[PDB]
Amino acid sequence: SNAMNFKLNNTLSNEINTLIIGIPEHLNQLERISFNHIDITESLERLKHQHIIGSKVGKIYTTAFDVQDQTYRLITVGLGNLKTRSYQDMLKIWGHLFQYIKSEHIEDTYLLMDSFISKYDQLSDVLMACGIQSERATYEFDHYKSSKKAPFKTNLNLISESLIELDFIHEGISIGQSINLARDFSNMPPNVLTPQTFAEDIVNHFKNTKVKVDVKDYDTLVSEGFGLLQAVGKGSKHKPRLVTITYNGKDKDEAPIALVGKGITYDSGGYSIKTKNGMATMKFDMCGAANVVGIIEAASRLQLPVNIVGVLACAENMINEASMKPDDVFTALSGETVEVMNTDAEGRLVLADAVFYANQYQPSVIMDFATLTGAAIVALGDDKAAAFESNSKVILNDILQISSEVDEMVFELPITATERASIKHSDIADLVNHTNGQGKALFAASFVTHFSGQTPHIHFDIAGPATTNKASYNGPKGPTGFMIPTIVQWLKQQ
Amino acid sequence: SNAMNFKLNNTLSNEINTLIIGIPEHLNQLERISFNHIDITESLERLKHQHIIGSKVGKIYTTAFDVQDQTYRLITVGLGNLKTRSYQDMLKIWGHLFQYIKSEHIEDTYLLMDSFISKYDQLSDVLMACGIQSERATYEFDHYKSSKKAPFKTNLNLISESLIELDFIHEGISIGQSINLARDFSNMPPNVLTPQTFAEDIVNHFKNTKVKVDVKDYDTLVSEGFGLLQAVGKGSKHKPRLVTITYNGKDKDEAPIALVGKGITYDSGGYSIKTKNGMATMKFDMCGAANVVGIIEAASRLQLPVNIVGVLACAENMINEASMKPDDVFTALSGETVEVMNTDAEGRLVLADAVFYANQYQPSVIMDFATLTGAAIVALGDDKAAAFESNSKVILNDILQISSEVDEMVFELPITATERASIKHSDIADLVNHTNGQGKALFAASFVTHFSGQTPHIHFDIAGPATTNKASYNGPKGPTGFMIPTIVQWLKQQ
Amino acid sequence: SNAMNFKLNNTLSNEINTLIIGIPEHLNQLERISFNHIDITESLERLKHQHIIGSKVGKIYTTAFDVQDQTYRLITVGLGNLKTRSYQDMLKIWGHLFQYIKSEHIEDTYLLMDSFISKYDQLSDVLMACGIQSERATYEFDHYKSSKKAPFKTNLNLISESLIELDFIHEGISIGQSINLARDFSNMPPNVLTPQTFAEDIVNHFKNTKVKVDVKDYDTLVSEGFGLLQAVGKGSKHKPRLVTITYNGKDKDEAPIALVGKGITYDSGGYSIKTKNGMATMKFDMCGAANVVGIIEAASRLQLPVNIVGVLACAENMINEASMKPDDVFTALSGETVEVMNTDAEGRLVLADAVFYANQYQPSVIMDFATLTGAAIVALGDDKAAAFESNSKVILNDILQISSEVDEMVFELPITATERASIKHSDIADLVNHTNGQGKALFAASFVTHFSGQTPHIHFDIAGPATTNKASYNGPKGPTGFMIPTIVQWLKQQ
Ligand SMILES: [Cl-]
Ligand SMILES: [Cl-]
Ligand SMILES: [Cl-]
Ligand SMILES: [Cl-]
Ligand SMILES: [Cl-]
Ligand SMILES: [Cl-]
Ligand SMILES: [Cl-]
Ligand SMILES: [Cl-]
Ligand SMILES: [Cl-]
Ligand SMILES: [Cl-]
Ligand SMILES: [Cl-]
Ligand SMILES: [Cl-]
Ligand SMILES: [Cl-]
Ligand SMILES: [Cl-]
Ligand SMILES: [Cl-]
Ligand SMILES: [Cl-]
Ligand SMILES: [Cl-]
Ligand code: NA
Ligand code: NA
Ligand code: NA
Ligand code: NA
Ligand code: NA
Repeated sequence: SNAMNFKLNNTLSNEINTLIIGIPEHLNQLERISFNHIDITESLERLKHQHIIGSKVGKIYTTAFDVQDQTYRLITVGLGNLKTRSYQDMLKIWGHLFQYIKSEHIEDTYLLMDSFISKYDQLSDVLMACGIQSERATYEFDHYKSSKKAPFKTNLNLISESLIELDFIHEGISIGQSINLARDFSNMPPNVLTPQTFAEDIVNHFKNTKVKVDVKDYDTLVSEGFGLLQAVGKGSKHKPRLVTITYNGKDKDEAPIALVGKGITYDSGGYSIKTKNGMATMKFDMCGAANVVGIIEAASRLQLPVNIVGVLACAENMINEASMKPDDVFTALSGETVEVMNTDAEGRLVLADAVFYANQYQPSVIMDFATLTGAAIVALGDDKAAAFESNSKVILNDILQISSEVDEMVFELPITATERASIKHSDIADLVNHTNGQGKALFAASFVTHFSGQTPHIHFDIAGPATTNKASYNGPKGPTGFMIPTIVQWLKQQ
Repeated sequence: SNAMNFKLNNTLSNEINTLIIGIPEHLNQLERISFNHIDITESLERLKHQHIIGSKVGKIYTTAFDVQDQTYRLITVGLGNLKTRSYQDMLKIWGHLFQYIKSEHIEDTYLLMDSFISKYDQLSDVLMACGIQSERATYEFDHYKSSKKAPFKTNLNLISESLIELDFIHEGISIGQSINLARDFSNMPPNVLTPQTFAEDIVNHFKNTKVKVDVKDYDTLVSEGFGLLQAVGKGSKHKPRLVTITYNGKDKDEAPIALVGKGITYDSGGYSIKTKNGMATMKFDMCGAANVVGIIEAASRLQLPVNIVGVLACAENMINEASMKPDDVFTALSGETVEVMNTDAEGRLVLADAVFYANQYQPSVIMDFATLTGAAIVALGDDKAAAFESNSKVILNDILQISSEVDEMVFELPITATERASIKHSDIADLVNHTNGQGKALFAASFVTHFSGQTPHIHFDIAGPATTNKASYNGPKGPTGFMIPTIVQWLKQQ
Repeated sequence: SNAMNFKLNNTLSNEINTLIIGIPEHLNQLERISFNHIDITESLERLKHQHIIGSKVGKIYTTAFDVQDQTYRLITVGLGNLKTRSYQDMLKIWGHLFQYIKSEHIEDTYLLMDSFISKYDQLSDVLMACGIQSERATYEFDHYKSSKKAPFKTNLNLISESLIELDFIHEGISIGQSINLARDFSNMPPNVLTPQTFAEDIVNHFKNTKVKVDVKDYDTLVSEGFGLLQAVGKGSKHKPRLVTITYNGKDKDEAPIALVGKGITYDSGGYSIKTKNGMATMKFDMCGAANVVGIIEAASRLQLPVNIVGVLACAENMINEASMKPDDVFTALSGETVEVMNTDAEGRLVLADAVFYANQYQPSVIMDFATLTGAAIVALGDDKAAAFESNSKVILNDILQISSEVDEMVFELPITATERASIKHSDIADLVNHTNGQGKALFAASFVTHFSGQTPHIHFDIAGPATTNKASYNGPKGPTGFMIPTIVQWLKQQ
């Protein structure tokens, strides 16, 4: 069910006494604002001049507002200069607004949509942002709180002089709810969300949908030779799982798009144990898998004409009497031998088996999503994602463009001859999973992209931007659902 | 069996040729010292003048001493100035004396008690110290040594011109033996003393006494909802236990005094693993529980008119395939959810379940004893205990007074609005068990005292003074039995 | 000059169109609120019911407000429940209000003072908080910014039906300005504020006042035997200074109150060098000296009938060819020899010389203020101060009471026989400045309080609360002026 209830010009009743208007830097840049049958432009101009309301981007102003005999509660959100209003600004505008609406427990209000739409922007971008933020900005994970407040519906009565389509908002809502679905999996405690229960939850979620889900249990995945996934997950009581998700949106026998996700439900580091502060927030080590589920959820609900195969490598990296150790040599699904020198480099191992398995489906492109390396955070900062291409320079360039347009910072790092050679620097095995040298993020990418062969492969290291430690217009602390907006937008263009 | 055998004015035997006298700074401040019927004051004055004997507090002097025809072995212990003789001085005097007696393998000796008693001190304080130190100062844990010497009895023939009651010494002995009982549990190797065997030993010890013992096994803990105790102890082969100890010293119906003890038989830190030097001496992480047992042992043997309920939360904090991890969320006995961010903060977790359980008995006051925080040691040093009050400002003030009178350094640290708020700083659960900020000892206290509600609660962080790395007049290295003297004295006043 | 311009019952001006009212949880608890000649209580009740304004403590609400013809800008600050309104609440109320007024660049406004005063609280407390926060909450240090905005005066036209005395506000302003004076010294860059320039600034500040200032230059220090102050400061190009500040508020010759301040303008740690993050914000290592200056500034401007002598030990702890080293032995002003084992324990060294010098004036009490120990922060947290008494148990108890009443968290830590003995644990000198054992804050206090002899001495370790890393109702990040409110209040009661 939805956080907001969107209604278009159905009725105008005495029950409702709350009004929402967007305020730009220059009011004359909009078509004269009118509520009921009265022009209210000059009264808003006086309130702006008195500094009772303002235009600062995303700032909330409230005031008592008289129109005719009735006194209304006016809610103002600043739009800034309409000429220089970015997509980020739109997210900030809708974000702060819906957050205010929810925290003030407002159940019934008018929304003057014409004050948000300018001559400068296309209708779809404003309504898309409106739809997404109505779910994404108002997200909360209070399921384990004893003092959780009862969920309520906010009725938004949209008033527009020339608007009929409401589909662009409903499109945004389904994307926003897909992001929140990913967030829910990520926020889940590791003692509750194990590889098994994670698989079971995915099955139950897609049970009555067009999306097919296959779960490969522990004794199947070992006998089928998933050696690396076995190695990583064997140290836990809760054994690893492989989840295959298929969505046939165009139904043609056409080569699917492979989306691979790292589903490490908890990472202790294994025998290469993490520090005290290092283990904090390690339930978020499966964000990659969660975000893949979100992308497929969005694609299916939007009924996009695309074929997608999703592969999730789920495991729990734990210490016990028989868990993986440095010096251990395992046989990958590819048949290649891998020497493990660092058990905290577990992500690239499970991705390797998953990528090789994904390539069996003969996809047009493979995209993997993982919270892999600390070095990627050191490289680009906590708020940007690292992207690596292997035989897919063109598809990456499109994604780097799309991401910059949807307020998601993604930047390229290289895979050179150095990294292609150094993954083979083992005295015993075909491959090694760790280097003591620098450029560790590049090494990890080289390791993962090796298993795709010549198939176009993009690796996304989202160790940084997958989570945030600061609340914003995009929602509270925790999982961000990073990449979902970018990939969905890219999928829309296929 | 007792270390010393106290006999009052027993026949002056020719088999005995050893003599003990206390020597003050001024011999004229005492009643003329006489042995047999002979006045020996002047001869002791000459030996003091020749520096053959002296008065320095707790210093042992020995000499050949002629009285009549027979040559005696004279043993002298300094008393210092009798005007300025503290209770600590008395412990130092009796402590060093009985230690010398035991190391010299003396089996039969006279003790001139009149030389130890002055007009300035209370007779009861001297004889109390005498009784305690006869057991406490002479303590040794040589049960795992192959070269352990055979235990022997020292016959102390007390000579006093005007003394009849010997009950104040026997009172001290039973207190001293209670301290040693606590020490025995603490010194026990962790591979021998597990939560199960610890519970079993308590049952067997109180089997034929007025003290009732109930043991709650692992299956009972889980089905009754001891979630936090379960969480801490599940990682060990030796599963947790809850031990309930009841002593009804006065009445069936009068509100008991709750004594809660942390019984972590071994603390590795869990996945938040300790350093090499950090794990050393971690068998002492159950000193709190051991000292509660000691307090109840003393109260019952002294037949004090008080009702006591003792609750011990026993577990072993270990690493395995399914042990607790940072990010884990558990349901406490209170019904509240707790996010675990640091598995080395295990003490406050087991105390939380124990305190809530203790409060079901509707006690007049709850007192918990635990080796909790390193920050408490940083705060007050290794030799002082940290005390925290919650709705019991008055009872604490009495205890702070009593402790300073029985040579036990205990000082107050605060629980403010800051700490009461910060235990709730979790993005997912009702409570969090760890802060990255400072004032960690205050946080831990706030966490523990939360579970008592409005019931008067005093928390004792004895991480420092529960053990000593230096031998002294109070005994050898290891467990000190800290707080036992203070609480017993407080219980005597109810 | 002043940040706010307070005018009481000033002429009704036709140009002022801004109005400030305090809003409680129940409006009927106040005397019926009236502006101009109109009762506005029931119109405010409707706005509160519509959630246009509210009562949440310290929350700002604004709205268009019609009274008669003219439309006013109404500014509302919540007061909460008037029955349970603490002094902290008052600071939060005035703090957030004046911060809003300044950030909104408001130059002329009405203030309905009667809405802030209740039958439940003392009048003097409301106006005191109003005065302090008008300066303290609005503080900014933008002197080194190129884009610093021009300072402006806000005219506050107070409207009260029964109020004449304005002196309680002017009293608060002078206290607030004294806090800001201390903040200015603390915020000053260490390459600008050296011991010399710090001394020069103090001279120039008190030049035309009742306060006398004496500066002891480097040559005078060594020749007069300030050995410890010399030792600490000799490694810098900018040599140490001793600043003596005398204020005779009552009597030509009556025992003064000694206020000693640590004036380390910069602390690198010396040869016991700090880490990278350790040196950050070390210009605040002279907050103690700055706050003493603030206290004396407040006392003199309030013309309090007290005698005060202020002693400031100013130095810069630097590394060079001849700076102090571990193993160095120096002769203190007392004539005692001190072995330096840790050059980062520089504070206790300069305080020692300053305290001994202060005692020459034969004060009734000595109070020192210093950012000394990291262990004090570990003990009580970053937001509380550690207080230690030596022969002044009574005066401390009064200060601990006063502080809790003026929203300043100060708590006692002990100085025991252990600490009194351990400061003498040197193989070579009379004293040692550092222990490798725990309880380091207690050790430091013992070291400092040693030099006062038997004179009543209170030591304040303000390492934590002297600075804040978070903006609040008390002002921006940086120096807090901690202790100034507490000591001034204490001085008012002499
Ligand atoms: Cl505009
Ligand atoms: Cl193999
Ligand atoms: Cl990895
Ligand atoms: Cl296949
Ligand atoms: Cl291959
Ligand atoms: Cl002595
Ligand atoms: Cl004497
Ligand atoms: Cl749960
Ligand atoms: Cl703990
Ligand atoms: Cl019960
Ligand atoms: Cl409770
Ligand atoms: Cl009220
Ligand atoms: Cl409130
Ligand atoms: Cl010298
Ligand atoms: Cl220091
Ligand atoms: Cl002088
Ligand atoms: Cl001295
Ligand atoms: Na490849
Ligand atoms: Na992050
Ligand atoms: Na409590
Ligand atoms: Na003193
Ligand atoms: Na600080």
